[PDB]
Amino acid sequence: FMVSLPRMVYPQPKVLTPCRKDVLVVTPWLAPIVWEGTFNIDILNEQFRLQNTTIGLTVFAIKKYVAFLKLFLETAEKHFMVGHRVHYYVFTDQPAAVPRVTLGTGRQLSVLEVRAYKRWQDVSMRRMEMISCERRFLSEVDYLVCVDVDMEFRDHVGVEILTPLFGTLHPGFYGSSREAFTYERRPQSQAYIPKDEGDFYYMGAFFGGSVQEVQRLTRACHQAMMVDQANGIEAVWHDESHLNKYLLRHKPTKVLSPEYLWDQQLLGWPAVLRKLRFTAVPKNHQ
Ligand SMILES: O=c1ccn([C@@H]2O[C@H](COP(=O)(O)OP(=O)(O)O)[C@@H](O)[C@H]2O)c(=O)[nH]1
Ligand SMILES: OC[C@H]1O[C@@H](O)[C@H](O)[C@@H](O)[C@H]1O
Ligand SMILES: [Mn+2]
Repeated sequence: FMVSLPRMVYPQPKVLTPCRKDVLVVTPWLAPIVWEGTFNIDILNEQFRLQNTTIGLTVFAIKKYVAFLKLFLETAEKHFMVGHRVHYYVFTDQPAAVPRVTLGTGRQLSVLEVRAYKRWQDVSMRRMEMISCERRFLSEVDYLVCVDVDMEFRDHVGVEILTPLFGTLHPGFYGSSREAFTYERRPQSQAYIPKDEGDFYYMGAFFGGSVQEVQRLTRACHQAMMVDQANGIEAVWHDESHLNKYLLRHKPTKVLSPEYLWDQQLLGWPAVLRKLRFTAVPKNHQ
């Protein structure tokens, strides 16, 4: 049950004036595409605080990537769901290497030890299995957000992203035609998408939704990756190829713009991005 919003004073939306004329702000299945200037964060904050919303954030920091946790977490504290209840879940093979970061009130961090895999690809790929922790998340949070660690928050990332299921536009492909997307193109893979299908190319580094929908998504991608393994095939972009196949067949209820996943070193700061909110930290491949 949702109680009434209080009286609020804010600018009137006018239907004969668009917030943004330069970009697509709604998908053809009527999911908002979240750009700056499309949302009044004061109204959204009210709606979500009146539900005492709790957001979980998953992050894997395996092997060398524990080095990225300090900046990731400290900048999350400045910009990620400030004012709301947050539970970080840090999955790592080195619990002792997790930095001691000071958290704002209403925020908590759990360290979950997991195995390390040798291959970069398996570390990245086995996140879906590890995420799909099912019973704990259902008891502890309302939404789950699943991100890469080799990142920093530079600006607001808040409850405008929350919805039953979201993906984020990959910053290399938002202006591309579908045939240029790097979907898995071999029909022998479960992640296969033909050249005439596809709405968007979503990046594997930022997706989320309600616990139920995120558990559906990660269970389906883990099952599909097991089928591929049994068939001796590995999708071209690993878990990201399977996330794309899932989101083509189960449309997300919001899509985040590339404000939410950017690389300023490789792509600069185009005018179409009013804010750069969550960005890659430089790293050697290797
Ligand atoms: O040795 C590794 C390799 C990958 N990852 C995790 O897998 C994610 C995706 O890998 P990566 O960031 O290397 O992929 P990229 O963004 O460079 O394509 C990383 O952010 C980490 O969360 C990790 O923890 N240790
Ligand atoms: O083509 C898709 C690829 O694009 C790269 O820019 C990115 O580093 C990879 O992780 C993958 O998303
Ligand atoms: Mn990454």
